[PDB]
Amino acid sequence: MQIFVKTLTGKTITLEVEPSDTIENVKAKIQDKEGIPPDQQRLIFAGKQLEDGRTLSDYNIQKESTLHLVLR
Amino acid sequence: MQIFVKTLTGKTITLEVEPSDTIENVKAKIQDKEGIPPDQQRLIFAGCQLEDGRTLSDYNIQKESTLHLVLRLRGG
Amino acid sequence: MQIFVKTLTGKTITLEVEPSDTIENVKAKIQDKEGIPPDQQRLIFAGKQLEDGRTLSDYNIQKESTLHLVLRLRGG
Amino acid sequence: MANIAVQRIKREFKEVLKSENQIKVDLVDENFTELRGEIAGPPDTPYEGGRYQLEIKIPETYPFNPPKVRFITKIWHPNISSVTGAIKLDILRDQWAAAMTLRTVLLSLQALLAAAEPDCPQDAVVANQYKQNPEMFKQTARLWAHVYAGAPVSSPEYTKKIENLSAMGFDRNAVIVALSSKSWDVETATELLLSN
Amino acid sequence: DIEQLPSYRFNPNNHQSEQTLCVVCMCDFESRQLLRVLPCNHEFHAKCVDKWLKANRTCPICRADASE
Ligand SMILES: *C1=CC(=O)N(CCN2C(=O)C=C(*)C2=O)C1=O
Ligand SMILES: [Zn+2]
Ligand SMILES: [Zn+2]
Repeated sequence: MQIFVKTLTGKTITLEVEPSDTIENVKAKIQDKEGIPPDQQRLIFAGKQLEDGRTLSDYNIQKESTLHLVLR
Repeated sequence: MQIFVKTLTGKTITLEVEPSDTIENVKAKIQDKEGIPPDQQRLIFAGCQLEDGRTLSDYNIQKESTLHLVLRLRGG
Repeated sequence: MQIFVKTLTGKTITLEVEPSDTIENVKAKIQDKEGIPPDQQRLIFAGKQLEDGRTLSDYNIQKESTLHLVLRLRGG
Repeated sequence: MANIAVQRIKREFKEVLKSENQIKVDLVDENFTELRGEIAGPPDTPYEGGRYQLEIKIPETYPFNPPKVRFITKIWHPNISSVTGAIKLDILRDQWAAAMTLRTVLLSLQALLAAAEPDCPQDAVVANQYKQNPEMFKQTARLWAHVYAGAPVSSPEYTKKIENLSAMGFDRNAVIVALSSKSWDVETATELLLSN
Repeated sequence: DIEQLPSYRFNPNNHQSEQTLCVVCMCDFESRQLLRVLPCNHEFHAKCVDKWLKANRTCPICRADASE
């Protein structure tokens, strides 16, 4: 449904997107909102680094989950 | 007031709360005592999985009640 | 007898009835002009919701009053 | 498609300028994200004569997801938290629909004040009292309406109990909370107030 | 969730349709805009009601199902 994405800074960012959305989607989709190159961007959820080939449904990122960004 | 939070292993946690405390506030106190992200906590009482926005008084949870704490997929 | 109902397109429509008409009547006439089933129709007038079996005479709906339409709702 | 929340809210405001005082929405500041609503207690209910303030927040996906609405004014009702004002109402959750407006939302609240659903409560204590002691619930709601919502009158036997308990040195709102939740039994209210 | 629902570009002179307004955005239907008709006969800007139907299976006016 909608899900949250916590910065490196501390600001927690809201995104409404579809489970079909590939991880590559979300790197660039996040970059459009307020972000820098997705190639630098790194996404973590439930202890796992999120591979930019897989998609949100593959990691079962449900409604109102929270993703965390770190940098490579 | 005191309530108790029991896990499936058997450990009971004691919290100091007010009836006015939201469930989210309560999960926060469980974190301060056990380190568990609220993300991962599910609190059960009297047939209901408790919702973050409701308070203990909203569920009529009185002093010395015991809540069940069930955890989540931490692995993913 | 012509009365108004502000509908779920935000707009007001004009209904030809009489005070003798049940709310069920008024609700049925509203599905004519707007496509919302009586089931989903709920008529509120001046903070009072209108039950089917009563009449605009019962509720004292006269002249060119406005009823307000909302989708059915349920406290949970 | 762009987030039409501010535009859709602005459009709702231009629409509400054409009508006839049951409900109103107001801006809280320069931020269309954050509004202030007011409803009147519906007639023939214990809220009658009360004016209830609403904290309305408009998510950016509006109208694709519901506004977040809460009672600022305290109220005694099974489907509203007597503590926080959080509303449990299906059109604010699973049953939102985009054609709805803030107008129809507040009218729906007014309708809810007159149509409690105690078997699926937001506030179990109010719901229990609503089912077990309908008379006591009606008086408790009217007293909350009087004390907190400007309603005309409330029952003297209940406000005498509030006065005796406050004279002991307890805050009125705490006294009122205690008596209401203990079904106006002074003995057990006093024990709750004394407890730490 | 991909529907063959009827879609037609709005024409203010060939207006055989009851509705003049899209209740999702609350703007009028305007010429050359693609509208979408749900099985309950309610019409909207396709861009609007398609967004709603991505996340909901229901008509945003009358709540009728939009799939069966
Ligand atoms: C306790 C918590 C809960 O959710 N339920 C069942 C669900 N329910 C509704 O949605 C309305 C009434 C009701 O009981 C419990 O029993
Ligand atoms: Zn539209
Ligand atoms: Zn419809």
